[PDB]
Amino acid sequence: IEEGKLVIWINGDKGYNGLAEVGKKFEKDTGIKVTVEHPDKLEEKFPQVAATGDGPDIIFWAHDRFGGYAQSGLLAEITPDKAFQDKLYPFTWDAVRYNGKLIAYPIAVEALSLIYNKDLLPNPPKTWEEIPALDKELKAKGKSALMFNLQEPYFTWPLIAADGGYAFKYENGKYDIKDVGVDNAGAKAGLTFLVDLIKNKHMNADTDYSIAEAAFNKGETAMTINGPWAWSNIDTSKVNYGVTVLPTFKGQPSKPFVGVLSAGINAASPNKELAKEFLENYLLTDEGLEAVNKDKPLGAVALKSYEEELVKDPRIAATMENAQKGEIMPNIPQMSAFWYAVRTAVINAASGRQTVDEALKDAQTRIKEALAVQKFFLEEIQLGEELLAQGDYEKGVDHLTNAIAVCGQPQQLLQVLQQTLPPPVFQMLLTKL
Amino acid sequence: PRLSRLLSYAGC
Ligand SMILES: OC[C@H]1O[C@H](O[C@H]2[C@H](O)[C@@H](O)[C@@H](O)O[C@@H]2CO)[C@H](O)[C@@H](O)[C@@H]1O
Ligand SMILES: CC(=O)NCC(=O)O
Repeated sequence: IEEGKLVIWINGDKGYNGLAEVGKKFEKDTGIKVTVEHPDKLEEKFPQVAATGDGPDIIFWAHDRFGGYAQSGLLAEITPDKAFQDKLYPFTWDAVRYNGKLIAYPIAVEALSLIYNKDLLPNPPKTWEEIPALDKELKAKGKSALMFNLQEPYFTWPLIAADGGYAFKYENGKYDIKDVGVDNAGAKAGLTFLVDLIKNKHMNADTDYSIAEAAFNKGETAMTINGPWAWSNIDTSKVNYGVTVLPTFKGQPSKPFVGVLSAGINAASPNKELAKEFLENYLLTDEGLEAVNKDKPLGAVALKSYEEELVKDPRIAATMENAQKGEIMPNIPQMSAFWYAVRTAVINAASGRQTVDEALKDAQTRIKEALAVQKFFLEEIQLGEELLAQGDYEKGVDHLTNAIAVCGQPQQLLQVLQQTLPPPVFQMLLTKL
Repeated sequence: PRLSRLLSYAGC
């Protein structure tokens, strides 16, 4: 990473040009060029590159990814004093606190809403159960009721959670990672409803973000499900839209997972002070947030002074009504496993590769299996290393062999062990493999 | 951090 410049990654659905405007203000005032990039799959690319000391100085994503980044040592602990922390809502700081340390700056609170075309649909449905018949009526006029991104489970989650699906059970401030709610009766009921819509040709399994956005913005579908960022392109399209509460399912509110868009500093950045100056003094100001927001709306921002303005917008009132019916995501490392497993279940059930029951059963099994193996691997390395530091060689090596046994490609692990273990002990270990 | 970087969803 280059000293004396800032490189920023943010997702391509957000106001990256507006963020670049903040970057030009920063460059005007300071030495310092700010390059804003929006790589594809940045939330996967970041841990790959930052593990080698490469990547952006600053990473923007929802807070759910950040505990895993911090666990891997990829993020700098951030350094705001009390006066600065008091400028943002306390719950936003909670979202970026991990093992007692703040690991990112909160920017804005994101929740999905139902977005509808008021000319096609002056009174939108209050329930999921109403959607099939509405679709049939719209299909007779060459329209459809609903299109949204089925390829990312973020957009189907509110329906899965409605009647009781959950990721990891909340226990008095902590998440219980042994208590997974992906294959429960409520999760199965909501996904079954979505998959029946598809079976009966009221929705297409292949619909993705850009298909749905184009359909809505061209006046072809009466409804979509999307976040605040999407409102700019609908403005440009001139569709007469409303933003409202998500439909209920079996009388229960849909429960979106709420994201706090957050900015982390790469642990390998040589520009940590410049990143702090940019984030605290340029971005997290009314003017900085306004520049980004004008490009693509942020949602409900973390910065009190600017949020006090935005709450007057009826679209933000709707976003907050949906947020309050949902739950703030965990930031724990296990979120990555959850999302990969549920993504697979949704796609497989929607496509007919699996039944809903089998898809979610398998997702639950995959999450719990991944977490059990990780737990065992880490515990056995620790225990083996601890026993070696005490001179019980035989028992120490036996535990290290158990960890290696549950690692399919142990070359990197063996390189790490070769750096810490005395050579005679590493040699002993090699003979057990 | 060093041991956590050896793991992914896909495996080790
Ligand atoms: O679909 C799983 C996915 O959900 C969330 O990603 C959201 C993100 O929070 C939004 O800001 C916006 O970009 O849309 C994304 C969905 O495509 C989680 O934040 C993410 O970790 C997860 O993989
Ligand atoms: C070294 C340590 O404290 N924990 C293990 C890890 O970081 O991955």
